[PDB]
Amino acid sequence: MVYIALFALGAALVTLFFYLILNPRVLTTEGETFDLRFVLFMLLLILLAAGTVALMLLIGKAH
Amino acid sequence: AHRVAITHPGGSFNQEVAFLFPWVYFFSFLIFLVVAGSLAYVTWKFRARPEDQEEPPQIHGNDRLEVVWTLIPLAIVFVLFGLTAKALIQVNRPIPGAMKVEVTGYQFWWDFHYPELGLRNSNELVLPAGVPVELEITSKDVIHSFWVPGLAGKRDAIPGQTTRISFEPKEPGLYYGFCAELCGASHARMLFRVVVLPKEEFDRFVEAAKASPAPVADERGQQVFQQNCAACHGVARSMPPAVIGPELGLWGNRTSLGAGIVENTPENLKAWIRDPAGMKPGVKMPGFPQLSEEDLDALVRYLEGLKVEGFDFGALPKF
Amino acid sequence: WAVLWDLLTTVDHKKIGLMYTATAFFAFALAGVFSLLIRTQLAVPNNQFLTGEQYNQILTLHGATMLFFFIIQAGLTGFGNFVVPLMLGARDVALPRVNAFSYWAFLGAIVLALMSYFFPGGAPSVGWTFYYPFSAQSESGVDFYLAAILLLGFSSLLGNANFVATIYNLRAQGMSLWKMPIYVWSVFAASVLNLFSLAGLTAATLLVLLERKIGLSWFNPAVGGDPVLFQQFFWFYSHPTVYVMLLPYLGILAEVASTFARKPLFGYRQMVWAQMGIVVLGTMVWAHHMFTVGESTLFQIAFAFFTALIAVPTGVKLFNIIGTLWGGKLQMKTPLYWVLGFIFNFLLGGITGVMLSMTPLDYQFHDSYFVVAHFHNVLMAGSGFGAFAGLYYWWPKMTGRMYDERLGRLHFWLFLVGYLLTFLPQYALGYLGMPRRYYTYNADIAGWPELNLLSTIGAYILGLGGLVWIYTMWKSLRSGPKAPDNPWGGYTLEWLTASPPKAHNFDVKLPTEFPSERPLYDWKKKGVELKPEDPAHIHLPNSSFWPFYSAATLFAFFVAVAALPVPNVWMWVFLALFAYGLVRWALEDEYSHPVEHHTVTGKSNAWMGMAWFIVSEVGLFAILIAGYLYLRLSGAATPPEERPALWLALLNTFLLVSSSFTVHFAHHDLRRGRFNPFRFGLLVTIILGVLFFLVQSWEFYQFYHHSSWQENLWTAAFFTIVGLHGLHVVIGGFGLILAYLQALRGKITLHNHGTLEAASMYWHLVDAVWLVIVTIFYVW
Ligand SMILES: CCCCCCCCCCCCCCCCCCCNC(=O)[C@@H](CO[C@H]1O[C@H](CO)[C@@H](O)[C@H](O)[C@H]1NC(C)=O)OP(=O)(O)OC[C@@H](COC(=O)CCCCCCCCCCCCCC(C)C)OC(=O)CCCCCCCCCCCCCC(C)C
Ligand code: HAS
Ligand code: HAS
Ligand code: HEC
Ligand code: CUA
Ligand SMILES: [Cl-]
Ligand SMILES: [Cl-]
Ligand SMILES: [Cu+2]
Ligand SMILES: [Mg+2]
Repeated sequence: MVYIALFALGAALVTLFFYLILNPRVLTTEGETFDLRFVLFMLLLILLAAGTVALMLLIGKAH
Repeated sequence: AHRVAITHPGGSFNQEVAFLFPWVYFFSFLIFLVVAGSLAYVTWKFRARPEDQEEPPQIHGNDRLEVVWTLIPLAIVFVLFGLTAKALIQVNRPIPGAMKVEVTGYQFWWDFHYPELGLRNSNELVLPAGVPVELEITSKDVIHSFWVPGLAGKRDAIPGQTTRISFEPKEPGLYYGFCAELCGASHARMLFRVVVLPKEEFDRFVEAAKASPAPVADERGQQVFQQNCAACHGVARSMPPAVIGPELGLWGNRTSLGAGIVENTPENLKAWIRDPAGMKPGVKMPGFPQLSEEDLDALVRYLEGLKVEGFDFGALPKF
Repeated sequence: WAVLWDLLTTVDHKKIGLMYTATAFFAFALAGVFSLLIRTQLAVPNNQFLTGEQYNQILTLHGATMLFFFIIQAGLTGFGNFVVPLMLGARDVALPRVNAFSYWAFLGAIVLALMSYFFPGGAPSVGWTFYYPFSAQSESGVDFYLAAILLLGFSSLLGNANFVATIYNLRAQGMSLWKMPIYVWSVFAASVLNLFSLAGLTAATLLVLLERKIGLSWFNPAVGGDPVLFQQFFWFYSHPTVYVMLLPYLGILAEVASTFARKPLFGYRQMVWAQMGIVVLGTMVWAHHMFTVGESTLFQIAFAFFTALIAVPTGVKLFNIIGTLWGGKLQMKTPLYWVLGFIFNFLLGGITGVMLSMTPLDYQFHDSYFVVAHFHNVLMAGSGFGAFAGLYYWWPKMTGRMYDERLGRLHFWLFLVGYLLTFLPQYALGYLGMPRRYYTYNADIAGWPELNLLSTIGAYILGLGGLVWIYTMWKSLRSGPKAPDNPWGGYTLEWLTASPPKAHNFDVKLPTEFPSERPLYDWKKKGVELKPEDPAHIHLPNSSFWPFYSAATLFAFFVAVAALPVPNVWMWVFLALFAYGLVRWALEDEYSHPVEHHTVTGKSNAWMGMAWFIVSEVGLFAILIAGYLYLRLSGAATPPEERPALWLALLNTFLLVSSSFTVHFAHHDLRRGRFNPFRFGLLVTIILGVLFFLVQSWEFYQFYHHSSWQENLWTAAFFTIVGLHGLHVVIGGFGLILAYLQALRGKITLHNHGTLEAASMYWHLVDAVWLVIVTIFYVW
């Protein structure tokens, strides 16, 4: 049950970080530095998403 | 006619999951009554007379109602899930001391090995009623799926690994089996039979199988077999060093032919030997159209003689 | 000829929308005929009408054509391209040339898939799911099927990014997201889900293709690969795809309900929340397609749980649609009939779906006609009915002609009755243990012959319905009564235009006050008089040949990949022609005159389109890395001794990170009007990228000579993920080069520099992904 909750938590974080960086209000932010901010979130999203999915695949082999 | 049904209580699997169905039927009946009933009411009640031009009351919702029609479905899925998990845990529980049977899938047929008995047979799997069995399943080529609906759910046969399913056959009979993973042109022709016998009778079949070699009912036939068939087919009723084709040592006991697609009869066997592909598109056995009629008949007599006496699987109830 | 040249060059979202719509519905008719061949073969046991490989080919074409070329197009790219900008009160989409390119790539994908017919092995015969290793071994036209999927992927992603950019940037002033029509929300939701999840299919497809063409495998058990990993990838998209297929139609159902009940939407906010709920859960359930493959019980239980949850957000959505009808004054026009048919039938479809989520029962139901009935229940009598609700609803708006209500209703009842007769018996067949994907069955299994015969009779009734449908459209176009602006009395902006709309959509200036999601209702009550638009403020995007040319050359690239051993000279010829096309495209003005670009967010359409497309890049690398992490952590993939050196990756990191700084400051200078410093920084960025590429190339050459990706799983993973990244460097590099060519022709100004914003952002992304790669492939 702990691992399933961990998977859920992963999905929630992926969801949350997508929201934080892609909602209409945040995208109106101005500055050459926002491009870097946006891209670093994507970097973090790759890690979160990969780890979340990897977790479940490994659970698949944990008989 | 075979009475194939996933609800048939022929094995411990179908008996153990049976309790889920009434719950599904109950909730579905209520959900339909309410939701479909409401929609039916709406279409009858709120149809508009063509002359009517007065807009109806512009209501935008009902916040309390939104909660009720979120929580009620939620409660229902929690119940269904709770039942589901309980059932899943039970049918996946390993049964200590169950007879192991190694199942192997090929395009497009099934091989069986009873490791404790040292016995090999193909396409028809004989089993004792009232005794727990553990199927250990794999494939030598592409993904297949081993499905005997009258007894249990399916489990895939995946190259490079071993999957398993455990259950206890209860009701003696002849069960239809199917491959349930599209594996190529003869997917629909990759069938089998599970022969469930009373324990006492099963112990006899296996004993006779290992007791003495397969008889030679026609010697001209044995030679023709050696010149044309032995290369791909064993008759020793045990695992050969390399498997190419199905085991034929218990052929005369087989109720069906071509991985369970046609009745085992001399006429069907001849047609098969002359042109397997005519019955199984993409099949990996050549036809033998050159053989003289005299050789083919002699060969069929020999093949039908490869058996043990005193069994009639075709007389079992058909499932 | 004149009409052809117009279509080949158009960027009008309405014409693009009509082309998608017509193509999608043609696909439905083609695949419907395929289904008639299937059901004829199945009408009786032991039939010899369509057998073996030939049957499996028709089956595969039936499913893939319906899923990829019809259902996920009609209500999304079809109606959506036509209607969404109108609903938003806009004059076009955010990226008109990209939008056209997406249509032609779509057509290209269809041609790739069907042309397999003319090559050795003919059409793919491995099912739409192309399971490994079966699909790796087949002689059938698998390569064409895979190429088609990949080409189609470009259409979808670009199209999705275009939709979201259009929604964010082009909403009529005063219209917040929460005043948009529910259908726009549903197109929004579908597009976002699609952008992120397509990765699974892209990965599964790319990996099988690489294996067939160059022997690189992640799935081969002989090197410790996992055949089941293929299914994990595939279904990671292939569940979400059905929700991508559902959302827009639920949106349509809600729109139709409101219009024909003369009521506002019941629980609008809840409808949006429900679609959001479906998007999230839609990516957490894929493995319910894999219950019988021997994964752990805990894994299976996890997916049964999240899958059953999906029922909640979906129910809420349906209940709100019913609430919209409740208390209304129902106009029994054709579109409403489809809506009612959808809802009544979807109940059973969703219920059986939940039955399948009950793992123990699925052990029985899996790969049987019970599943087949379930998915036709929700795809045919569900989405399909939704598609026809949409077709009849917007027909007057799209064609300028009214259809005969009598024929529309006859079409409906034939589809309803036909549907029930075709598929209800199939549920029963599943209970009777009939496996799916069987070209034939025996005569000694009780119930099968009778139920199969009934099913086939049903299918022929659908056939009739089909004839009635075609006649109805034909009659409407030839002798139909001319359509008014707002035939049904709708309240959303698409009804404020002519039928069909003038090229620029709105002849009037729109008010900037939106009290609700029914502007036509609120404005009429306020007696708001709408003033004509000044033609001086009306600017339409220019026509262009380059989107079609680009799609054509890419199509040809994929033919060379599908039909020949890789690599080959033709791949390069067409890639070169393709690059040339993109250069001309980049140097071609969007408009003839100067134009004021103002968006709702302040960000350019180029920027906004790129930011949403990048979501798909995150997805692709995420799923591939998940696979790699799984294979390595499970002990299957272990690096060889000759793995590429860390110091070389650090040198490359220096190059790439530096390039992100040169490009950033290059942009900064552009913002200051210093053009020579800008040209210089851009060029420096490009040179740095080239150096990164040359270094990688040498490293790849060396590593390839010390380790075979056929004998070592890690090596296969490395070449796959690091190789794919390399391809991105090339693409991003080319993007920067387009901006540079623009700068050399004076096309880059303080005013216009969209290409630069997009390319720059995409470059930074390539930089970020490298950092993850260094971490997991060189450090670890
Ligand atoms: C093995 C080989 C592999 C090859 C196969 C892969 C092939 C990849 C195919 C990719 C297809 C992409 C479709 C192309 C769409 C973009 C067309 C770009 C040209 N058009 C433009 O730049 C402008 C010119 O207009 C502009 O300038 C004018 C001034 O003159 C102004 O008047 C206009 O107003 C101004 N326009 C705007 C909007 O401001 O046209 P538009 O107006 O239409 O704007 C359009 C743009 C502007 O910005 C851009 O276009 C930047 C994109 C640069 C990327 C090009 C890569 C091409 C590959 C080269 C092959 C190598 C040959 C190398 C040598 C041989 C030479 O918007 C976007 O970013 C929308 C988002 C686009 C998404 C990126 C795609 C990335 C693909 C990743 C694939 C991963 C594989 C993932 C898996 C699926 C694998
Ligand atoms: C548009 C197309 C589709 C939609 C929508 C869809 C929705 C669902 N599906 Fe599905 N699907 C499955 C489960 C679900 C569930 C749980 C939902 C849900 O999203 C549907 C929810 C909708 C409702 C639920 C109705 C409204 C909600 C109400 C009214 C609330 C009350 C109901 C409750 C509380 C539930 C009670 C349920 C009871 C049974 C009592 C499963 C099982 O886990 C399989 C595996 C089959 C196999 O083993 O191969 C599957 C397979 C498929 C395939 C086969 C792919 C192939 O080629 O092999 C296709 C095309 C498809 C399409 C679609 N599917 N689906
Ligand atoms: C949205 C996606 C889908 C739609 C819609 C759909 C509709 C139908 N289907 Fe289906 N399906 C089957 C039967 C039907 C029938 C009878 C209809 C009907 O609803 C179709 C109605 C539509 C028509 C009957 C078309 C009428 C149109 C006419 C009459 C126009 C004629 C004029 C023309 C064409 C002019 C054009 C020509 C010119 C020259 C312009 C069967 C068999 O009973 C199987 C399993 C086979 C097996 O062995 O498992 C099956 C399996 C599948 C699978 C699994 C594929 C796989 O296993 O790989 C998928 C994804 C799928 C999707 C879809 N299916 N279906
Ligand atoms: C290798 C090239 C073979 C030769 C030589 C022979 N057979 Fe065969 N046979 C072969 C295979 C791979 C299979 C399984 C095929 C399938 O996909 O179903 C078979 C099967 C049979 C059967 C059916 C057995 C069953 O359990 O249903 C029969 C009756 C049979 N083969 C007979 C047979 C005879 C008489 C042969 C000599 C003429 C012979 N086979 C040679 C492969 C090969
Ligand atoms: Cu073996 Cu299908
Ligand atoms: Cl387990
Ligand atoms: Cl920048
Ligand atoms: Cu699914
Ligand atoms: Mg399967």
